[PDB]
Amino acid sequence: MKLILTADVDHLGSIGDTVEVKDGYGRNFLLPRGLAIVASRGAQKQA
RNA sequence: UUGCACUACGAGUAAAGAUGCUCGUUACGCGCGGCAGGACGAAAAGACCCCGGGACCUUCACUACAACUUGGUAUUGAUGU
Repeated sequence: MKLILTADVDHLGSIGDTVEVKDGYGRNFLLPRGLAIVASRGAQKQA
């Protein structure tokens, strides 16, 4: 699943390349950091 | 407690231990005080024995489950050799 970063991280990468999260490592780590989104209407606001 | 009733004894007979059957013997009728041999005395659908049901108990019986433990996957992530 691709998603929409805010800061460059050694797993996720840039903002908008190809996201390969580990299934929980996002909402327990990333989404508290305010650096990642579970994509709902984000594949075009990313643009 | 109670099927009766005017409820003898013997030797027998009978479900094998007779107040009631048989053959005899012995007893006027009723009553009150005693004993307690019998009435398979009363009580208590024998406690024992055996059959049938149940009960609880045990366990190198049966099958379950609890509980204790084993891993599998979800919550469970990163970076690294």
